[PDB]
Amino acid sequence: ATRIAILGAGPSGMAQLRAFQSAQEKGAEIPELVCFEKQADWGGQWNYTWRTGLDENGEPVHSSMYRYLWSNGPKECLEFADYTFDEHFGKPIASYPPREVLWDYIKGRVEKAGVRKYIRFNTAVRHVEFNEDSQTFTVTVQDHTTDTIYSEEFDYVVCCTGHFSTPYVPEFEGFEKFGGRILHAHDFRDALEFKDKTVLLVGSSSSAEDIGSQCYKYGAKKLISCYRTAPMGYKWPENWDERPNLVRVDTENAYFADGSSEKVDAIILCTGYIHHFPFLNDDLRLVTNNRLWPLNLYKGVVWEDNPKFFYIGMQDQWYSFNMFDAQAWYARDVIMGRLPLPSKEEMKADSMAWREKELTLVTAEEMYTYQGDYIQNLIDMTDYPSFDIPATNKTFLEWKHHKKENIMTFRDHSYRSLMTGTMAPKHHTPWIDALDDSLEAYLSDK
Amino acid sequence: ATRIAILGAGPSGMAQLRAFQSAQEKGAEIPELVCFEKQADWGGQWNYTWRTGLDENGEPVHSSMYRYLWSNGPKECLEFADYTFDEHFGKPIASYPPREVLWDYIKGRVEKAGVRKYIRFNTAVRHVEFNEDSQTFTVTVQDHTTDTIYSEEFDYVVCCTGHFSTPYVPEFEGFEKFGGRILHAHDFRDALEFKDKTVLLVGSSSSAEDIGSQCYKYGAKKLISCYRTAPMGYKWPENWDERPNLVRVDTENAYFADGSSEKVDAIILCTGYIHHFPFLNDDLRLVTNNRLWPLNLYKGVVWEDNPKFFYIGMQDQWYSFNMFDAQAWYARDVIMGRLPLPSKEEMKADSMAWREKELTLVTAEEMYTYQGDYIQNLIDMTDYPSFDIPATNKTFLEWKHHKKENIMTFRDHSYRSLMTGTMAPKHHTPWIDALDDSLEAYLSD
Ligand SMILES: Cc1cc2nc3c(=O)[nH]c(=O)nc-3n(C[C@H](O)[C@H](O)[C@H](O)COP(=O)(O)OP(=O)(O)OC[C@H]3O[C@@H](n4cnc5c(N)ncnc54)[C@H](O)[C@@H]3O)c2cc1C
Ligand SMILES: Cc1cc2nc3c(=O)[nH]c(=O)nc-3n(C[C@H](O)[C@H](O)[C@H](O)COP(=O)(O)OP(=O)(O)OC[C@H]3O[C@@H](n4cnc5c(N)ncnc54)[C@H](O)[C@@H]3O)c2cc1C
Ligand SMILES: c1ccc2[nH]ccc2c1
Ligand SMILES: c1ccc2[nH]ccc2c1
Repeated sequence: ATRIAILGAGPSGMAQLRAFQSAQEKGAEIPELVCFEKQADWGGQWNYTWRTGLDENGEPVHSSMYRYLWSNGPKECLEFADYTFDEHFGKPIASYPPREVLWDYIKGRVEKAGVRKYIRFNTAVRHVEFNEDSQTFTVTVQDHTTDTIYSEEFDYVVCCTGHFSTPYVPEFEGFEKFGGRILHAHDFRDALEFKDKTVLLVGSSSSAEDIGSQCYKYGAKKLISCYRTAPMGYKWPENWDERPNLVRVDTENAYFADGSSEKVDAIILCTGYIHHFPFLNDDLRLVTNNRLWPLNLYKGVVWEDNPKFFYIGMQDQWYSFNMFDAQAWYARDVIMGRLPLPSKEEMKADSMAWREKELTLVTAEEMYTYQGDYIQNLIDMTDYPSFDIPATNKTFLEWKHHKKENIMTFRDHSYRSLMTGTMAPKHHTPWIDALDDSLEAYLSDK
Repeated sequence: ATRIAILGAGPSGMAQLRAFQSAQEKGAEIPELVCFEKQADWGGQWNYTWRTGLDENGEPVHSSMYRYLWSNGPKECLEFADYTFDEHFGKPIASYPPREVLWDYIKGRVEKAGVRKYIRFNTAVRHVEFNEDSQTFTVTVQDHTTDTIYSEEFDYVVCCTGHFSTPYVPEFEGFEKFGGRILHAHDFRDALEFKDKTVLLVGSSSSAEDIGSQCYKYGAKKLISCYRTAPMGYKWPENWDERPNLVRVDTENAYFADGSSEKVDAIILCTGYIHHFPFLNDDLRLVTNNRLWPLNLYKGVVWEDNPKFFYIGMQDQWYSFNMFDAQAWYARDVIMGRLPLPSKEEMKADSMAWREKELTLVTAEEMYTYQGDYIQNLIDMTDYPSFDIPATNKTFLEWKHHKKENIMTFRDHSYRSLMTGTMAPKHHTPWIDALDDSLEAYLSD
């Protein structure tokens, strides 16, 4: 024999391969593995590129990640269950490591497992089609090294292409006339471009705060945040304004709902992403807004309309890397026959339950607990090692309390590994002054 | 019973529709037409949007066009033989009109034609595939208005998706560490953004020349061109430099081959585009660098491996809009069976002859005169109205002399139309001071 196509080699696609290898390393017969990645290296979001818009082959630039990015939450909340920070580094480090430091930690585990062989890099997925007679999928790809398009036959397909890469970009009145830059969070790369400039941040996602925060750090003159969705109510610095939603812009001025206006040099639209799958027709294609429980996914992973097709990591992400492992392990066992699937209507009833519960959620605390609960459910069914989920939630809660205390100093705080119990030290340099992005400057004493 | 798929509603797609409508107006029965267009409106490149990268539906932003873009060549060189400037504006207008004015003009023709009803907008072509058993093409699209993906069958397909939209974006050493803006020409929109800024223009194409001019016109402090090809031999302003090829950048500075160094605010890569067709497999896919004569295109339009698949406007462009018409009218008459196709073996040899001629071309005048000759060959076969192609060539030569004279005032020149003989009036404002982009400003006094 059986062949499995794996779509993308970010954390999810890496988790999937790692799952099969781990089973194989325990003495199990695994199917043939082929993983298509469109970039030249693995990492998905984590593989930083200066590029924006379209890449060197004309494929949409995937990564939304920017210079000076640090761990969004505590590292202790993403720590792998089968690979620790103590293992990888040998020395206890601070709670929010920068992009390069985390990437290296993600690379350590995946290189150790030796799954790089299975990946065909620089190869973009064009189309995935199911053949009712064959009961197998056809996968058409464009290899950019030889500039040829070829297709192979597989028994199962696992889609790990993400859903934070194809921006939702709304239009406001008069954008046509605006004299400054307009970009989505997805295009944002470098805070230095906005040095001594006034930036308007539109929308209220997690990135809105952090992109805004990076701009403040690197010498922005003014930041203005506006959104219609419920105000977050933080402790913003002296030069950071919070306004009601945007109605209009003109050549150099932004207009808001209260009737007020201001001069702005650049507009950043932190307005989210869409679930986009150009390689799939409607029979296989997941359509959903970003949320904790999308429909048509049995156990959050199995495409109900075709059980031999799988999605990894398509849920909104409070948890990340631990969720993808739990999912990949489950999917793995489903492919292998270790876990039988229920009837279609039974899968749907199960899904309906998960949704009915998702609709009840109001607080931040209910939401991670719910995702915690989901991951727990997946882990109970496989040989994947369990981990302290309630304590991981508690750490999440503590991190959200620090954000509300002070939005500029939350990255200086420290947390305890739930893998080892070792308390992370305080970093040598406070966040606001730690201008050097690098791993080398992170792993040392200056 | 015969059904045609037209991919794209830029000038080419507009031309293709118009060519069929023109046959119908004459009395002929025409096949069923369906046009797919991923944008919300027609005009292709000429449809301006503030957006860059990906569009509202997450499709790649197609238009490479920027604010304050005016016609690159004489409008007389791009006039429709069947729909003149005199007929559309009802009056004489200058020779180098702003994008909006030209866009209003190309929409004019198709509005009059009434061909809008064949187009399905906000629809992106996903895949085109030919069926051996059926001898038909299966065309799969994504309708972004309905969020549905569907397919329909067509007997012929005409690809008009363009080839100046998917960027060739080379990387340079230090790009990852450079503290300023790096964009491709494809993303350039507003030259005001670069006011009082030092801008590096990398590469040598026709937009390099213009993009730099817009940045100069709108108040850049300094501009640097760097390229690998032969000297352009243009007289640039005092704040405009020429350097050899870029080698590396650091955080603030750019470095060149000769050992020179310069502080730059923004790097705009005017490095070109690739023929990119994600919706086709290798059986149908056109593979080629940007040139006047690509292979596997009989009469430059008929795809030699599958004669029922056509390509419009896929050559490099000296002539533009009336070349598309000529291709479109030819491709129309082939579809309707007015023009029979020779052996696959005989098609190859005709294409290799045009190709061997292509390789002997050195001068600019040899390059457009080649293309003039190619159009002449096309229009001789169809009822597309004859027009003075040698006199068009002479207008290109004039334009070229005007560029060589002063690169910053060539747009102030005037030309006789080769359709109506109308002498284009000198514009109310010289280009360098004509800061207002709009049609309304361009048409007033
Ligand atoms: C701005 C930002 C900041 C973030 N910060 C954090 C953080 O601090 N901590 C945390 O835990 N998580 C963070 N995340 C969440 C992030 O989604 C996960 O960390 C993780 O990257 C998700 O992995 P994934 O494999 O599911 O998708 P992705 O990381 O997006 O990777 C998907 C992969 O699929 C590939 N692909 C897509 N389309 C194709 C195609 N057609 N053909 C071939 N390959 C394709 C891509 O190249 C990519 O490698 C952040 C996300 C964003 C957008
Ligand atoms: C920056 C720039 C400036 C230029 N200036 C001039 C000038 O001054 N004078 C001149 O004569 N020429 C100019 N050109 C040349 C230009 O190629 C022509 O003017 C003309 O626009 C080409 O027409 P076209 O229809 O063949 O391609 P396009 O104008 O690019 O039209 C292609 C159409 O196909 C659509 N499309 C693409 N893919 C899909 C898909 N997947 N599904 C559905 N629809 C799709 C696009 O949305 C678009 O509408 C310029 C080109 C550029 C890039
Ligand atoms: C979207 C944007 C930023 C993010 N950080 C962590 C998850 C995530 C999702
Ligand atoms: C690419 C860029 C600019 C251009 N002007 C005329 C043709 C053309 C092609």
